[PDB]
Amino acid sequence: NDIIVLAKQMCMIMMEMTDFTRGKGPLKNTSDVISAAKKIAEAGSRMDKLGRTIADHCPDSACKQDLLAYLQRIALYCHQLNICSKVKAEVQNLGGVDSAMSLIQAAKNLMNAVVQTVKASYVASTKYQKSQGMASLNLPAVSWKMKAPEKKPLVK
Amino acid sequence: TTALVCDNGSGLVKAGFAGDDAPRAVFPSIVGRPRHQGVMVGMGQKDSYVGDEAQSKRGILTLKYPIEHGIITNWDDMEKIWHHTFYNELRVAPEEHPTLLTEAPLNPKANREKMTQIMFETFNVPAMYVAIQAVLSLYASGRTTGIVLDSGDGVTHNVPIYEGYALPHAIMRLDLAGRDLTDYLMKILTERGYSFVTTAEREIVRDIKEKLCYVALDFENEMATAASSSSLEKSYELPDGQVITIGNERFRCPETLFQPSFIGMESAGIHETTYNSIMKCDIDIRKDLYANNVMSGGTTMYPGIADRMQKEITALAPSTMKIKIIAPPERKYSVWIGGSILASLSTFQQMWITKQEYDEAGPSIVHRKC
Amino acid sequence: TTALVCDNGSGLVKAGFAGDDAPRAVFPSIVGRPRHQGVMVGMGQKDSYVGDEAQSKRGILTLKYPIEHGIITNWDDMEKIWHHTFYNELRVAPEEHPTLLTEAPLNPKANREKMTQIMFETFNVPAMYVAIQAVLSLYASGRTTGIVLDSGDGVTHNVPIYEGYALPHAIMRLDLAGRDLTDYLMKILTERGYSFVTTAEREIVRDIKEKLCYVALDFENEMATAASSSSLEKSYELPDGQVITIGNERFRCPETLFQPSFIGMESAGIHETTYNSIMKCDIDIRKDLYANNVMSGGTTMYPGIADRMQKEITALAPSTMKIKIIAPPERKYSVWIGGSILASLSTFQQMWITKQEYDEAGPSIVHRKC
Amino acid sequence: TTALVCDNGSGLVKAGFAGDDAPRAVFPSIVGRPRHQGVMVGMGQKDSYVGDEAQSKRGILTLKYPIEHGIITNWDDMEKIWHHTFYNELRVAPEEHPTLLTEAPLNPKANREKMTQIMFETFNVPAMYVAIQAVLSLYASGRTTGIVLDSGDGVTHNVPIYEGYALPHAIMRLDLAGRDLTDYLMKILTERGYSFVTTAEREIVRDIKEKLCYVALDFENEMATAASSSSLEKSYELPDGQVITIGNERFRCPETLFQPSFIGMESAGIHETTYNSIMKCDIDIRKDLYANNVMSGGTTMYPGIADRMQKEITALAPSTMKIKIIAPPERKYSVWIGGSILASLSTFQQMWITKQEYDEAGPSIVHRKC
Ligand SMILES: Nc1ncnc2c1ncn2[C@@H]1O[C@H](COP(=O)(O)OP(=O)(O)O)[C@@H](O)[C@H]1O
Ligand SMILES: Nc1ncnc2c1ncn2[C@@H]1O[C@H](COP(=O)(O)OP(=O)(O)O)[C@@H](O)[C@H]1O
Ligand SMILES: Nc1ncnc2c1ncn2[C@@H]1O[C@H](COP(=O)(O)OP(=O)(O)O)[C@@H](O)[C@H]1O
Ligand SMILES: [Mg+2]
Ligand SMILES: [Mg+2]
Ligand SMILES: [Mg+2]
Repeated sequence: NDIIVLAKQMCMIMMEMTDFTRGKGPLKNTSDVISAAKKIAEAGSRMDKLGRTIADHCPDSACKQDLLAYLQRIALYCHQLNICSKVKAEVQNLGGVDSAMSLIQAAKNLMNAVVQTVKASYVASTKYQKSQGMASLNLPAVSWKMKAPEKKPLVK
Repeated sequence: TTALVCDNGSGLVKAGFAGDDAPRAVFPSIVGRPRHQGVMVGMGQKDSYVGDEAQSKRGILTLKYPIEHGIITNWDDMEKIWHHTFYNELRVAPEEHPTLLTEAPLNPKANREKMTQIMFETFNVPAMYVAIQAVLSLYASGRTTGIVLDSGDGVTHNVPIYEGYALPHAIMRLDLAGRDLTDYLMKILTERGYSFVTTAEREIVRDIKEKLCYVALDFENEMATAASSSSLEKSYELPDGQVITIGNERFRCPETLFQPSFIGMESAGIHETTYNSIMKCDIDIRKDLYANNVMSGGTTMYPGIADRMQKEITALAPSTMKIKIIAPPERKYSVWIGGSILASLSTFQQMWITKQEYDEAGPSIVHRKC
Repeated sequence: TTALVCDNGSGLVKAGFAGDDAPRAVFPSIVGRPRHQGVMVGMGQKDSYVGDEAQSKRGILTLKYPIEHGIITNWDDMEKIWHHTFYNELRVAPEEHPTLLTEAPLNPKANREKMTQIMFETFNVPAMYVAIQAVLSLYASGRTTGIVLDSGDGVTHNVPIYEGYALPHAIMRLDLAGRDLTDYLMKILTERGYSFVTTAEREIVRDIKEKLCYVALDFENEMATAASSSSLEKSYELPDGQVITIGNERFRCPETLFQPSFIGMESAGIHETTYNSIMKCDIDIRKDLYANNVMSGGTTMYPGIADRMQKEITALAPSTMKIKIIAPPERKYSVWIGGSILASLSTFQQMWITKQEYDEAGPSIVHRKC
Repeated sequence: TTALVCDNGSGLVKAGFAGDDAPRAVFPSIVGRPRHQGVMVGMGQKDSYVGDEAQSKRGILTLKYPIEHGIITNWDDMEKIWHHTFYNELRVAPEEHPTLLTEAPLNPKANREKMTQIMFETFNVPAMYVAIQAVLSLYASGRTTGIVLDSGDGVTHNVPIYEGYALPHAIMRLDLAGRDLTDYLMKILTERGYSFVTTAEREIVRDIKEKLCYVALDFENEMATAASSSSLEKSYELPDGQVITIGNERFRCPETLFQPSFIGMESAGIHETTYNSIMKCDIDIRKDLYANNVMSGGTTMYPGIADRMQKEITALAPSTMKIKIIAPPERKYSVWIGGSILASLSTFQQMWITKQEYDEAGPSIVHRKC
């Protein structure tokens, strides 16, 4: 599944960003964070087309409404990261973990929106599989690696 | 090929697969809608949140319960709740699993009929069934005899069952449950200067009630103790760091179950209702009903409610009787556990309402099959 | 096909192209007119200077700000400012670029309406939009949750936003900003014998304030330190070579933000205003508002204002709270950066006010589109 | 030997003697303190002004209300208010007259307890009593059945009474009243360019609201009418001779009573609150509650509020019902008139809290005597 692998490699990037936040990870300082923000935004735009296609192959008054909501959130988060990274790049070039916090917060927001988009896409594809167009996408609820939900604790 | 079990309570949805021993989805049965001004582009496209989605964002939402008192009042929000349950929480396709649903007794027939219709026509379930929650509690308790008191967010009901036979004339329903206690606690928290008005603040007060409230074994000595000392006062930290202290609101709120007149109701307490239900049963089964007082539901989860329950019923019943209150530790999910016991039963598989039968006989099939 | 972003502040014009990461025109928002006798032929034909043109020649001009407190008061001088911005500074043709403009909240509606009319009828812009400067600051900070304190030459405003939803009842505007601090510094510079009266000398005092003033973490110990020693005294050289020295005017001038009573105002300091805005928000979003205190604008650029800001809000808020003040190094242009983020957004392109809509609905379209 | 009746509202003090038909002291419930520099010798010895004393000099004072929302927040300023009431306005000696005081329902118990203590220990009253303001309004209206909607500066409350019996579970309190409407009017007056920020200017805006505002019978057609024409615009002259004009702020400000979401509150309008209070009452008394909708308090004094009130409740209630809104011309003093009716009653004279009972049982006597 293209959606799953794209979102999950972005999750790898977003893990490396939190690891820099904890102060011990594969990124030395702000410049690595700026580069990571740029690539996570690019992968978010790719995710944006994947969501666009799954939405376009869906009936109107269907799960496509939530999916388009999450896609618009994705659009803004990727755009904020790209301009903010360019602003941080210019600031570094002229003159900062505090600076890294804005990019990391935007990345957290983007990753949360991407998780929401992933589950929305899965629901849209499963619910309307043998509707026409979705079959061409060939997303048969198995390419999605959906675990069974784990049982609740009876006593808390 | 595996049945689903959705316990639609007034407060929480308990959903899972038949055969399992615990629900896999337990989320609030609320739908939230934004009530403020969306000022960022794309951040206001989602117009409705369901379940934990709404409790997470409840600071900008208006939370609504589709079910009051066990009757579904909003059929478009409940429909959203069910869509969430099937697709986001359980992640199944409803048209392959038969679904077991639960309902309180003495409930409008249109409720059950419209549940049948929504299942069979919006979710295309192959079969479905609507079971009474107290019978399911007795299933989960491993008995076939006993009187079950089930208290939830919306309704408290007593159903006496003997050897698998219910006595429907002795069933008692009382529209006083967890949500009424939450409202009463919001009301009596104003005596200390704490004002919780919003629906989100109602969720905060529900949390306060679950964490701090308990049932006094003897109400008047507890009031005297709270007046004399400050030993019963406990603190609670609000979501923004303010700390509130409540002394006798802790046992005054649950006392409304034994003194419904606290909230202006004329009915009898749950002990009196239980006794009155036992005394509408045949004299030969009363001894076994006294000894099996199954308590289920989340409103029976107050510390000390079983002790007070037994003390009051012992006062009411004859002195030679055998009063035992059965309060399992997991009784917050007894209805779901019994529903999964029943839906997995081998002898139950001819008792589903198949979609063929629905197509023959309309939604009215559910009153004669169930 | 590329949008313009003009941030019309009371003090400075920040103009540039959407998508860029910095304005390309940042000049004073002043119009100067000669006040002396032109004695050479042809040297007095130009009757008005705009921007850096006027600061260069301010020794023979009377400088006027078209905007006081965020409201445009001179609509012929502001019109000159905009003509300068488009044609001399940016060197574009306005009728091909949509223009994004900014405005403070709780501002007269005629301001926004006349901005819409001037754009669409004098500059023929294909489309335009008026955005709130604090929402743009939150765009530039890379967040969708947080309370933004924005201080400019004319107005200090707080707008609490949570998950992209603004709480307009908790917006607080305070007409105390950089120009009031410049006036207060001119007033208290007279205690040392320095008299700056002319508008040009007001620009000199603004420079003194930007270079030498700072925010004391604790005002009373700083006053004691300045009284005891001369360690806090710094010198400044005037345009004609005189040197002035100021000791406690350095931290007394910015203290008017935390003690507005210094200039005779009854309002509360920016810390108290921020706290009061947080406490008009829903209790469930207060924790996230405490942790995201975005500060933008050039009056928040004093050395030590974020430390004092956090100390005061920490004193006001509960002790278990998560007070963080976010003061980016580039916060003097956060409104412009957020405006360029928004104007370049793909989802924003249906939110422009096109000239067709203006022709249908007059200038009143701007209250319902924006 | 004659009782006193002090109606401590959030906005005004209504004081007088029991048996009379009108208060003898009606002054603002404010305490003002100078905020400027006293430069003349002996002119700055008085450090605090109370009542009309403060409104007279409010141009150099900071006005503070000891009561917000019906809860006394400053107990040293309220103590000054009471000293003024007894000694300067009424000119009595408090230790010879029993004093009747009033309080809103669902109000903190410490408020009532500290009022009891202040009376009995600072003013040495021989006896005192605290009565609910809606019961007093029903006394003044000459009825023993009806639902009272009392709106003051701080709180709006609905108390349904039938045959002299209150239904305390159906009492609804709403912290939205005249001061919130004054604040909303200050907020929406900025759209026309009028900035009132100081506490004195808040008193000016309260005057504007009292003189010019009214309740639109149908809000949307009134907004359309105000947009189309200028027939609804009225002028007002400020204390220094400036004239302001307001067109739809006149009916937008009182609309916050029927659409509390205007000021960001989630609650229901006063019509919806009244209906919801009627429907928590027993079905057999609802018909008589519909026909007796007593409105008291000064926030119910808008032109057209009774017509809109009846239109909305008629829309909510069944069509065969008997909706009458009772709005006496003197309803701004219904609470005081009812308090003087009660305090003069012959059967009430054993219901005072004597100082002997206070000495036995502390301030806690007031919850069981009242
Ligand atoms: N530990 C607890 N103590 C007291 N009340 C509780 C506790 N846990 C849950 N509740 C109450 O139980 C109700 C939910 O119980 P549940 O049986 O799930 O209701 P329903 O059957 O309506 O879903 C809620 O109103 C909640 O206030
Ligand atoms: N380094 C600084 N320290 C203190 N104040 C400053 C500094 N730089 C600019 N200012 C003040 O900030 C104001 C301009 O800030 P800006 O955000 O551009 O205002 P506006 O939004 O009104 O254009 C000016 O009044 C100036 O006095
Ligand atoms: N004619 C009027 N129209 C509208 N509002 C009024 C009028 N007269 C008084 N008010 C409002 O009523 C409030 C005072 O009413 P009152 O019943 O005396 O309040 P309280 O009981 O709190 O003293 C004030 O806030 C004032 O704004
Ligand atoms: Mg239940
Ligand atoms: Mg600005
Ligand atoms: Mg009153």
